[PDB]
Amino acid sequence: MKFNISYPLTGAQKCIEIDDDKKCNIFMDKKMGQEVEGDTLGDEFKGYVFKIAGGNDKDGFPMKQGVMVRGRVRLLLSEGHSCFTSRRSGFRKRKSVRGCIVGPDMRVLALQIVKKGVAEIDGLTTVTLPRKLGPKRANNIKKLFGLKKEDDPILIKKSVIRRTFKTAKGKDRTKCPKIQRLITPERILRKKVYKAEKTQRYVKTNAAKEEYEKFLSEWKKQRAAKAH
Amino acid sequence: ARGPKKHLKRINAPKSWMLNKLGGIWATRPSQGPHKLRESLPLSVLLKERLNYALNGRDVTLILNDKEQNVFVDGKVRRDKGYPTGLMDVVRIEKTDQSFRILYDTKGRFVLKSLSKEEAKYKLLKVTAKAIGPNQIPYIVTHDSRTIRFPNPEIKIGDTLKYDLVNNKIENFAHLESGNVCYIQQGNNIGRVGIIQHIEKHQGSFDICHVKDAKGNAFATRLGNIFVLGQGKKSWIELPSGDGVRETILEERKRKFSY
Amino acid sequence: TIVIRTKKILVNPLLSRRQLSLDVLHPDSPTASKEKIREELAKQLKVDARNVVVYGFSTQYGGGKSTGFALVYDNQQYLLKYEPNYRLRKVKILGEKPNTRRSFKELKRKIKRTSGKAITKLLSEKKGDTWASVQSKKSDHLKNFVAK
RNA sequence: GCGAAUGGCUCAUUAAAACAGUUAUAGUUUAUUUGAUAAUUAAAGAUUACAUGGAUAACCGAGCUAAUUGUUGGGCUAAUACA
RNA sequence: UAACUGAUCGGAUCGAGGUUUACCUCGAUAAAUCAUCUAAGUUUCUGCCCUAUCAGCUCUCGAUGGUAGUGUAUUGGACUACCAUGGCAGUCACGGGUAACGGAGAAUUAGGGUUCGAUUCCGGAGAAGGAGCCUGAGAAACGGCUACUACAACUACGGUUCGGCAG
Ligand SMILES: [Mg+2]
Ligand SMILES: [Mg+2]
Ligand SMILES: [Mg+2]
Ligand SMILES: [Mg+2]
Ligand SMILES: [Mg+2]
Ligand SMILES: [Mg+2]
Ligand SMILES: [Mg+2]
Ligand SMILES: [Mg+2]
Ligand SMILES: [Mg+2]
Ligand SMILES: [Mg+2]
Ligand SMILES: [Mg+2]
Repeated sequence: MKFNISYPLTGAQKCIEIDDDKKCNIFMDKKMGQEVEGDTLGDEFKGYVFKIAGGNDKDGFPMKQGVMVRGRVRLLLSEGHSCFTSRRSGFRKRKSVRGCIVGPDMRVLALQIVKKGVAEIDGLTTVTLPRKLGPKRANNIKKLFGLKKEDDPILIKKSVIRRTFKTAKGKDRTKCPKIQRLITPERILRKKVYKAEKTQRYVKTNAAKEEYEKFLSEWKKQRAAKAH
Repeated sequence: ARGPKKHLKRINAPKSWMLNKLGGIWATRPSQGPHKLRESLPLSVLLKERLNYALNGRDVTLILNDKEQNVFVDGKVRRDKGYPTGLMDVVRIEKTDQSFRILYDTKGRFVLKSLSKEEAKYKLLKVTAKAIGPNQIPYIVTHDSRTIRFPNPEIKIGDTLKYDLVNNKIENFAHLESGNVCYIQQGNNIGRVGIIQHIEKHQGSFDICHVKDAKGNAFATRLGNIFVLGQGKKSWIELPSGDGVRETILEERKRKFSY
Repeated sequence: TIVIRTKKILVNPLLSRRQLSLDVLHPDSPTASKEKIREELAKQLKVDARNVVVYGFSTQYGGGKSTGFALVYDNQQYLLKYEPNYRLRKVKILGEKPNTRRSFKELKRKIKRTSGKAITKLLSEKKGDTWASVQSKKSDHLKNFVAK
């Protein structure tokens, strides 16, 4: 059996082989999204805790969660399902899926390290994956950068991350994100102008109403004075 | 039929456009707008066929997408190739300062009436509905799909307002009664112009009115196709030159070729 | 000699050109090459040669006449902005339109059948002559121009 | 987002059916168009308005199938997206 | 004027040109209501070829009408419950046939007729056969999905197909 092991902090991913029927007896008849002791697997796994996050059939079929059965079942997948992609708006498909329950028919299991024990596997500890794509939204910057709410927009401006890199051509370049949500003069102007539109609405209407009214009384004065 | 139709075939495009039978398969389907599809003269025809300012399709696009804002309808810019310029509209081309009014001649094809600057401010409007609106505000509605608020209360339904397009202020109006001047928007009597003799209301369905012209030939048409041209014998518009009098082909041939 | 009667003249500010119907009389000669008709027309109307586009000529049966059309743009700026691309090739300004369809449809094939990264890698290889490159050659030719 | 409901093809069904010309909708629906409206942002709760909140794709990384415009886990950040 | 719902709307969005920049002038777009365009659903009246080796037809769950409902975008036996016994027919009902889609039209034509219209335009219908859906403003879509009947393509046999020339 093959185990795709991912762990969240480092962003570690390695995948491992076990041919022992005895070693793999553990995951059998365990539903997905379950906690596993790493000890009963191997020695390098002493003290480890895994979450069974999914897996794949011999035939490639991924496990849907909540489908509770061991082996494949055919479903009608509407939009917003795992195992599925909508080609069109209303879209449904008969799809073959793998159940939640782990059998021997599974070539692959996806494992989430929850608690790592004393035992040290290389790619979990060794690696630190970098930070690419810093925060974009104004408030997200302020937060993740530790800035006050009362603070000036220019402090947000000055604290956005820079990216620096070397072009495959060998050139030297630097790229910056744009801040969305940012409070700029333009936003405030647009706001002022909209409120203007409103106030103009009821003003103009009022002035019309009164113009009509006075014209009216004049016109009825003439209309009744035409009668005698 | 699975919903809306987006195309128009040349054979089916109205005779009033005078398109070539052989010119293609399709013609331009008029856009949803102020005027109906059959009462539309679209912009693309206005430019390509009539003014010849556009020689082909690409050209029309050029004119209407050029940042320079070339064409105007009732004072407001239009960039839409299929915009339904309808009856009584004033279309103005900024580069030449040409100001035309959209009309039917006696033969029922579409014509551009050249207007001087004083004419081009004014446009004639015909009352469709009259109601009390929300907040108890009286309102009025027009053939070109205007909604006018606080109308002069004397204005009845099916009148003709003379509308200042600079001021968006109705100036003078006149209603449908014996003795006023009409133009006829739709009919076999399309394009003819005349003094209303009287009106008969049949009250189940369709009210018919009768007409005379300067020469004294009577007409009749349903009320819906009458458009009022002003008070008296005088029209508030410069008419394409027939003056609104139909000519017998005998009259036509005589005057034209001297028989 | 070539005589040119100039016939129907519409002044078109919208596209800022003059539109023209032409009548060429070549009583002893074959139909006139456009180079000559251009040059004679420019001689008449005093404008530049490359400011005038000449198109759609019909020699009649028996060969005394041809009827054609002409365009005269106010500045070659406009002319360079209005005439479509196949014409700028007739005037040698632009280039060849290379074979589009086959390529484009096989690209459509592969594109539909994969996702983003690979798709971009295919788009890098597209055989098109870009709108960018068009406006670039246009501008450059407008920069190599000399007024008469 | 929008479109994919047009277009193109065919005449198998179909004899008051469909269709045609005439009507009704005061018995209805209509995305895109044109014109006109809009003072109060229910209550509880919440309440920054110099402007609120949490996600995800592309991307990076690890996979499964003999097989497809199949998709599974993991690490990122936007929106006129979702609140 | 009562209340009721909160499942309606009441802009946390974008450009551009700038008077030198804290303020102007043009626009893009989202969306509610009412008109308006566009198109549709239903709908009034009248009009089809051959046949009596079709004279009665329709009504056990709707046939004609009446009531309350229900459902729908709306009207309606469209559907349900109760009630009444109607509705159509020699002025041809009902039922067969059509190598029948209907028109605009076409070939012939002294006049009157005869015979065609699958096929440019407008309607209608269908996407191998049936049914059923999703999503939309609009669909029973078919160059969308689900199933069956009958078939088409891969397969390492376990699976799969952006499988549907009346484009
Ligand atoms: Mg359009
Ligand atoms: Mg009525
Ligand atoms: Mg080209
Ligand atoms: Mg029958
Ligand atoms: Mg009927
Ligand atoms: Mg993730
Ligand atoms: Mg600025
Ligand atoms: Mg027939
Ligand atoms: Mg058809
Ligand atoms: Mg119909
Ligand atoms: Mg074929």
